[PDB]
Amino acid sequence: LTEENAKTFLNNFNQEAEDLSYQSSLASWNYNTNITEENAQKMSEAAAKWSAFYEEQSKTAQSFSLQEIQTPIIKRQLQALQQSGSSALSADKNKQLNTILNTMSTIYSTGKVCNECLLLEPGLDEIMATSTDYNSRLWAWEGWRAEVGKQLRPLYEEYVVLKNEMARANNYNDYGDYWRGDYEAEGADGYNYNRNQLIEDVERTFAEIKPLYEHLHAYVRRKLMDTYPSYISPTGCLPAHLLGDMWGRFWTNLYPLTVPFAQKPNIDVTDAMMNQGWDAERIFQEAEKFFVSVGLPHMTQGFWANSMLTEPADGRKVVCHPTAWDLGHGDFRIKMCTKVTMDNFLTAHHEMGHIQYDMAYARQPFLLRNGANEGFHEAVGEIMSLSAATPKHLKSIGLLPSDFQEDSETEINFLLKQALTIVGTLPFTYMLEKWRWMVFRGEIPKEQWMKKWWEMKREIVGVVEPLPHDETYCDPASLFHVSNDYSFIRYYTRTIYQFQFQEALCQAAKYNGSLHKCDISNSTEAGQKLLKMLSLGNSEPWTKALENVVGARNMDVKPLLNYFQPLFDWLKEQNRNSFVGWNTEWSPYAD
Amino acid sequence: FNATRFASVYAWNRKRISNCVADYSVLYNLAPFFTFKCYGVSPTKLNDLCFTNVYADSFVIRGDEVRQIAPGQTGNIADYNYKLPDDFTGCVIAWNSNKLDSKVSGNYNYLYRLFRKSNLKPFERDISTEIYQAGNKPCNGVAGFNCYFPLRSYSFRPTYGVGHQPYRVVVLSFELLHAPATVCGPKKSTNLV
Ligand SMILES: *[C@@H]1O[C@H](CO)[C@@H](O)[C@H](O)[C@H]1NC(C)=O
Ligand SMILES: *[C@@H]1O[C@H](CO)[C@@H](O)[C@H](O)[C@H]1NC(C)=O
Ligand SMILES: [Zn+2]
Repeated sequence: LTEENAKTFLNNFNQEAEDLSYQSSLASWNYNTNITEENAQKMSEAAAKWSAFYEEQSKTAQSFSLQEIQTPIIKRQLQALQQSGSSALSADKNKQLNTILNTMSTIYSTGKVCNECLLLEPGLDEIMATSTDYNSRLWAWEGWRAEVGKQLRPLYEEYVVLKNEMARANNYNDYGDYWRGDYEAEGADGYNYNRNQLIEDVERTFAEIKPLYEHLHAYVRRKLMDTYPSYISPTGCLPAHLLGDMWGRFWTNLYPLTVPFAQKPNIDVTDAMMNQGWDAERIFQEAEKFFVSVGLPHMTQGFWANSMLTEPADGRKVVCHPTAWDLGHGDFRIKMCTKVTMDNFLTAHHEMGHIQYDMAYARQPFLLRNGANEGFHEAVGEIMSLSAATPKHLKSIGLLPSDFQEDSETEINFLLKQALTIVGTLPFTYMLEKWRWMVFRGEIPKEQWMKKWWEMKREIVGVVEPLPHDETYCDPASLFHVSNDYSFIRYYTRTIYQFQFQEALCQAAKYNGSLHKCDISNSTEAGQKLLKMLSLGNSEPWTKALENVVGARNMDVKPLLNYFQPLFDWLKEQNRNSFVGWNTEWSPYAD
Repeated sequence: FNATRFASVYAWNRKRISNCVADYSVLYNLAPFFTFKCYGVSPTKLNDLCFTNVYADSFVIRGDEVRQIAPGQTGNIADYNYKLPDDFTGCVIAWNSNKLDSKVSGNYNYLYRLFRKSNLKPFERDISTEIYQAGNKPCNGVAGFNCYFPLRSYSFRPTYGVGHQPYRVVVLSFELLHAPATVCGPKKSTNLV
């Protein structure tokens, strides 16, 4: 049979895929280091050659049988290779699918709505976040919605129709079920995991996430009445433009408005990174010394030679996008606009997690050079910045003396923003995910699109619109991840994954203190607990991955409440004279 | 050491070092020398040992494949490309070779296989290029279902990491068969009184 015959096809595929993927990634990195036509001419042809080679290798793999293979080590690899997608239909479909995606991307990039008027990124949030005027955001919400809604609705409906048509070619129910198929697990009777039952798990997690968010959303409503008396409902919802963002997923600027105690700020290390002689190079040295202290290998010699840490002023076109690029072949490098600020310190500790993750699964072939799912990729970066955010770590670095007096209110106002920047987007994510799960399969027709959208926005998130919108608009398609092909289920799972991994690393180190301030400094036990987790990568599914992390093979909402323990009781003791709930009848436009 | 072209992992050539005096125990020419592990013979006793036949096994492997060249281990190179016997008499010498073999256009000059019908023989030379007939499907020069080409090339790059870099390994394995030795060591202690 083809028991050992499939061992040759995949090893022949990956042998040249490792070569061509690096040829494409090097051109991409060179285009990112300087945006010129000569670099783009080399990047486009490399990307086209790689996309053509992938299809030339996947066109002949469909003839091989899958159910007769016995060794699961290659069954996990072969199921990931047959995911071609647009290879089943003709080229006329792929041409008209891309010629509208490029058109809508160019339209969304050139969004100019006036009647002090700027582009998309220029002056976007600087008016939404910094400006506190009601009339300044009244137009900034309505015009921003109406300039991209009615001009994209006829283009997005045909796109959704094409996405549904693409499901019949690969034997799928809808396009939303295709992104759920990445959380796939096969094996014994206890290792299988269905891709359609994820809605139930998300609902079970949200049913316990809601009691944590109820008091957090009720407390921020009482204090906002000192600025918007005739705009904040007493026992209803809040406006969408009063959330510091056009969508309400990043409540970063709302911290000065919702500060628990304004008599003392949070920790500050920006001034100490200037008078002590700190540069961009010594920060990475201490970060790597903290990473190796748990039992991790050292870095590549070329990581200090080829990585662009300091920003050169010799004529290079800098994009300034902090992201750990995995170029392949074991190459580890970082393209980041590094400075001595704390914002650049958080992302510098975040990218080192991705670097040490990619260093783990470098032994397996290119096909298995990925995570077990879409939630394990960018979840290891946040636990390191969480462990480094403790005041004891900063005191052990050498900036502040050992006589620092850490108070409880400091931890309270730290956890407040740490929750508002992490768990504040969970209802916004769940609402849009349930909306996409309902409208892609065919549960909600096009005749009740916006009505159901607003009903779900009022019920799940608890946000009321200031003016009535009909069903002729296309508001939900105005997001960056909704317009183009971008999955969003990963951000809802990573928030649980990080708090699970942090607690699993803190329990194994025998730390009987606070969980939200637990540190893995000088802990050789958690290092071997994390190496066997990150070493499997895509070879083992998430079921076998979580069993060596915490032991359980299911989503746990217990860490979500066990992390913010001083915050839940604080909000409970501060809401003794407040109404907990929501109203779906109150609206600012109810004249 | 100063060769402009090396062979592959399976098509490596063999040269006999004889009829000349060798300078052993002093061979560090490059800086790193990550691998200088010898088996059975001490590193400081190479000069006072005479030899008659010494073969040089020069092959280019990855970084994670350097540890696989050891008696008693199993991997991807120690079973289908090159493997040392259990009672191996020699030394393994490797260094960093990512400087003079750096080309981003593509490295399709070196070849290596990964499949065979059985295990390797100690000091085996394989240059055949037949189709891998594994199952019960006859192959008559077909590329695809149940028939493939076992020979494939490398993907070396100047930024190949730290544990996967191309390690050009030269095995200094000697043969001793109670033969008249001709390769003598450095003998320089002249002081006349
Ligand atoms: C990218 O563009 C720069 C500027 O012309 C050029 O020096 C460099 O060689 C280019 N890189 C590649 C890979 O073509
Ligand atoms: C590891 O070393 C000591 C342990 O006594 C302490 O400073 C801290 O836990 C760690 N140091 C740093 C710099 O992380
Ligand atoms: Zn995360």
